[PDB]
Amino acid sequence: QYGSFCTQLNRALTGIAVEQDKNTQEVFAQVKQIYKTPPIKDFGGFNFS
Amino acid sequence: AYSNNSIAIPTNFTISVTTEILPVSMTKTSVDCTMYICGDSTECSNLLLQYGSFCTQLNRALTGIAVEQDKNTQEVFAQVKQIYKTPPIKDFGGFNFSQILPDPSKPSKRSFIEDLLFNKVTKFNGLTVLPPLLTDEMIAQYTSALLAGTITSGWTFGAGAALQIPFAMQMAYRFNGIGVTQNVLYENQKLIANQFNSAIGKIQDSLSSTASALGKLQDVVNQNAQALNTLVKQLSSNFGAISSVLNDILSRLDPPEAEVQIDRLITGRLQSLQTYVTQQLIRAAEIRASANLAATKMSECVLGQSKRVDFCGKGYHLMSFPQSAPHGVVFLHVTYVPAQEKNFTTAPAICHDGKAHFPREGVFVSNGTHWFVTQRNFYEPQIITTDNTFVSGNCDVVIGIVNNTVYDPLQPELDS
Amino acid sequence: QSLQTYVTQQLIRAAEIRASANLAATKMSECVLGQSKRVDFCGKGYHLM
Amino acid sequence: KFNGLTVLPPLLTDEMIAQYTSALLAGTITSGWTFGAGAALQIPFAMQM
Amino acid sequence: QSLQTYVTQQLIRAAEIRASANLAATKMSECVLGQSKRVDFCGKGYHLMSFPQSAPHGVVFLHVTYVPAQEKNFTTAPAICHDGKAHFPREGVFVSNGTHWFVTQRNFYEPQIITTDNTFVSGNCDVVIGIVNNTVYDPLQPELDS
Amino acid sequence: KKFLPFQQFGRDIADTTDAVRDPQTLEILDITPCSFGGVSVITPGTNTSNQVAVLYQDVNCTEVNVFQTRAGCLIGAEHVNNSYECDIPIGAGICASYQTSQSIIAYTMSLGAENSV
Ligand SMILES: *[C@@H]1O[C@H](CO)[C@@H](O[C@@H]2O[C@H](CO)[C@@H](O)[C@H](O)[C@H]2NC(C)=O)[C@H](O)[C@H]1NC(C)=O
Ligand SMILES: *[C@@H]1O[C@H](CO)[C@@H](O[C@@H]2O[C@H](CO)[C@@H](O)[C@H](O)[C@H]2NC(C)=O)[C@H](O)[C@H]1NC(C)=O
Ligand SMILES: *[C@@H]1O[C@H](CO)[C@@H](O[C@@H]2O[C@H](CO)[C@@H](O)[C@H](O)[C@H]2NC(C)=O)[C@H](O)[C@H]1NC(C)=O
Ligand SMILES: *[C@@H]1O[C@H](CO)[C@@H](O[C@@H]2O[C@H](CO)[C@@H](O)[C@H](O)[C@H]2NC(C)=O)[C@H](O)[C@H]1NC(C)=O
Ligand SMILES: *[C@@H]1O[C@H](CO)[C@@H](O[C@@H]2O[C@H](CO)[C@@H](O)[C@H](O)[C@H]2NC(C)=O)[C@H](O)[C@H]1NC(C)=O
Ligand SMILES: *[C@@H]1O[C@H](CO)[C@@H](O)[C@H](O)[C@H]1NC(C)=O
Ligand SMILES: *[C@@H]1O[C@H](CO)[C@@H](O)[C@H](O)[C@H]1NC(C)=O
Ligand SMILES: *[C@@H]1O[C@H](CO)[C@@H](O)[C@H](O)[C@H]1NC(C)=O
Ligand SMILES: *[C@@H]1O[C@H](CO)[C@@H](O)[C@H](O)[C@H]1NC(C)=O
Ligand SMILES: *[C@@H]1O[C@H](CO)[C@@H](O)[C@H](O)[C@H]1NC(C)=O
Repeated sequence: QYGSFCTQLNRALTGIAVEQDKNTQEVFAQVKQIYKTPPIKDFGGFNFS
Repeated sequence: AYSNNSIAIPTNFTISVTTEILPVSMTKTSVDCTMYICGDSTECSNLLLQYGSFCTQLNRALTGIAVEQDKNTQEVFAQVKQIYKTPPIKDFGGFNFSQILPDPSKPSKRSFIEDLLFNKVTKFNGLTVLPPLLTDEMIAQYTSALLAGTITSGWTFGAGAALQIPFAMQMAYRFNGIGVTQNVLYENQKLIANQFNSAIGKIQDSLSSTASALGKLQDVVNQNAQALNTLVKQLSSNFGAISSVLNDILSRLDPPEAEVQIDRLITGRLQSLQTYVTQQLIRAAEIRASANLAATKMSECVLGQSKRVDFCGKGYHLMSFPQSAPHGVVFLHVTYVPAQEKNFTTAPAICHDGKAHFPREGVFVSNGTHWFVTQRNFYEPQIITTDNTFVSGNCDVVIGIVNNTVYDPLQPELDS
Repeated sequence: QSLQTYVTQQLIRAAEIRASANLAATKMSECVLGQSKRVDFCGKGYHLM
Repeated sequence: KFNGLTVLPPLLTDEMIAQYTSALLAGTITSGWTFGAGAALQIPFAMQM
Repeated sequence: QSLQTYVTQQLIRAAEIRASANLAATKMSECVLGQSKRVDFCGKGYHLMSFPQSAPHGVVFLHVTYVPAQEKNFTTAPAICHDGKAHFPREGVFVSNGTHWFVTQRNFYEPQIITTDNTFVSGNCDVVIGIVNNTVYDPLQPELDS
Repeated sequence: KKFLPFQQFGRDIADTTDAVRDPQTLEILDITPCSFGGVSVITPGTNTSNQVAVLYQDVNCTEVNVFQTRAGCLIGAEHVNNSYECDIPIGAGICASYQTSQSIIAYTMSLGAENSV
């Protein structure tokens, strides 16, 4: 008898839950190819290990 | 392919035109609260006043959103004092803006790409949509002025009065802005225009092929439709009354019990508007935060050459062109991408007299046998000279230095 | 009313996280994939990387 | 914990988040900014600095 | 219901003010403590500096900008020929008043004589659109012959 | 409209009846709801004039020195040629101002002084 409120509340929380994967994708997935470092760590003396 | 001594330098480039789409305003709305809750009923209005200010607290709020949507559209587009116009002649160095400049033959003067963008994107219960202060015709005149200012005068119309420049020299300042020497344009100008004009072609076909590209704009229209459709369907709900129909409670019962059956419907329809206004106030803040970004790109991207990495499309930014859309804006960011790289051997410094030499603008490279100095973002090897290099110190202090001849242009000139 | 409270809180919160993921995506674009000339955006100092 | 409450998993699990930060970091170290603009172009780390 | 309404209006308001305080912090970090290259971010014009002043519940930035304010029309060319090789301006643009050619910095009219110190070279004149013919003075020629 | 012979009422997408078949004449009438809207009052400051112009939002002027506009029906303000800047906003490109013997005027606004560069 309260009508749509249930359906709307499920939608709103779905809208948030989807958006948390847009956020994570747009921060980290800024790169087309998974670049890798060489085994030879000759970075001019800089130690990123 | 990293080593302590290898560099890859691009030997060619591709001018690419990317599309970026942002929403800028909602559908404006006012709801008459009293007519939504109690439409055509004074008996219901008599009870709605027991709740006091809520009716107006909601109208004020929706007025705040509606009055803000014209601030958002003013901030994005009205970034110019003068309606700049192009000449009837189109001598832009070979750059064919005809697909993004106005078509004067259509009753609203939008471009060809703006008609692709308008084609791809789509009650009496106190609900009333209000028209925007700026019609899509006046939005299209502002984007035409921003674009004719950009083409005829570079970034200068953002800084002051517009100062004209030849477009082939504007693109030379752009190229210089990405750290590429002005001659790389002038030697390739008919290639760079055909790359650019091809890229503007690919954008039409991309826009023509699907509606999914404008998905950001369509979603704003879709959510305003879903929240109005939901607000309207909530008129039909009982909320624990014997019926939803207001005139049937005002005839199937006498006043002392109708007052409680009506407070059921008022408490439900008021919870229904407080929900709609809350959803919209959060939604509107999500669009304000996008209209402020579109305003920021229009200033930094259109009205200037941005140096902010990937803010103005993938690649090194040259320039961008604003096109309107229903409730939004589209930026066509033109970017230089380095296309075809070759490996070279490289060294940080070189020795010619026990003193060390360093490149002024660029890097040392060798094909294998000869050493050169080249601009960092395009392969164009100069023979190493005291004009291309500065000096410091001695060859013992630098790690990884190599020996090579430096030509001093003054030696032959003194001997001659 | 206890769900319409929670979903209101979560919609307001998720827009604050959205606004921070947009900052983090912008830092990753301008700060990591590049070098920032914007003063104190990428930590106090002259930004290298 | 059963009154409709559910926590959906993230789309990128933290190993895949860590492969993207590996790619971004390995790209930054081995190729400067050039991997953000286009196809990546190797440079000696002391010339990048 | 009147508190949960007020507190919702306030949480949305405080988010609107948080978004503005994060802009004010950014303008102070980037164009009080710095000089900003971002167009129209710190006043209209080219940005020199800005001065922060307080206000009740806020901040006021006095942005000082360089506005180009008078201008002259020149003829200009992308390059010049001399020894058949094509010469381009190091910093600036080539211009002519109608009789003589100069090189000048793009954002303010102060002409220099065209020289091999104010220009650099690539290619030859057959490769370049719109190039013109003018002398390039080599400051070494008198200094060898005198 | 062409209803099937047994359909008596016609419905909008919102499940609102928008047409009916007259039960003594087997032909269909549209129902259009009775006209309503905001009454908006346009004024310069009371430190300038106590003239007001009234906008009846989204009505044809029939239901109310009277102008039909895409915002609604505008009354007590006089239409004019000269395109000025906006002063009070009205909608759909229209603005209003108090101007010269001085009255409220209504006009499609100017975006800015044109300039072929
Ligand atoms: C990079 O630096 C770290 C120290 O911060 C090095 O780790 C140490 O490595 C030595 C052997 O090289 C050990 O004796 C230490 O016990 C290690 N300490 C820690 C905290 O791990 C690391 O090995 C260096 N890497 C390179 C490639 O030089
Ligand atoms: C700019 O591009 C447009 C096409 O996108 C050119 O106009 C077309 O010109 C061809 C001949 O080359 C005609 O067959 C078409 O009918 C024209 N189409 C339209 C819609 O006008 C225009 O000529 C180009 N201009 C330049 C300088 O290249
Ligand atoms: C490295 O570059 C040099 C200089 O361009 C190359 O030597 C020249 O080769 C051209 C033909 O391409 C000849 O016309 C010139 O006479 C040569 N000039 C000099 C000064 O030697 C050299 O061949 C290149 N080496 C490699 C490994 O490709
Ligand atoms: C670069 O070449 C110079 C020669 O021009 C090298 O200098 C010599 O170094 C050796 C010892 O390695 C000495 O026996 C010579 O007397 C030095 N001669 C001069 C003129 O300095 C220099 O070591 C070379 N450097 C590199 C990095 O290869
Ligand atoms: C263009 O600029 C040049 C340099 O300022 C002008 O030529 C000079 O004119 C004065 C007389 O007013 C002479 O005394 C100088 O000897 C000239 N210099 C040279 C290098 O010839 C020239 O008159 C200007 N042209 C115009 C159209 O005003
Ligand atoms: C650069 O790419 C274009 C195509 O965009 C091609 O026609 C041209 O031959 C290439 N030039 C070089 C120097 O490789
Ligand atoms: C560079 O790397 C090579 C191995 O590839 C090594 O032999 C050489 O000594 C290194 N030189 C410097 C200065 O790092
Ligand atoms: C520049 O355009 C004009 C037409 O306005 C033309 O006559 C002239 O030859 C063109 N010059 C160059 C170098 O393109
Ligand atoms: C209804 O009654 C009228 C006479 O008033 C007659 O002309 C008409 O044909 C009747 N229609 C039907 C469907 O019986
Ligand atoms: C209703 O509005 C239209 C313009 O859309 C106009 O033609 C018509 O005359 C108006 N109706 C009346 C009765 O004035």
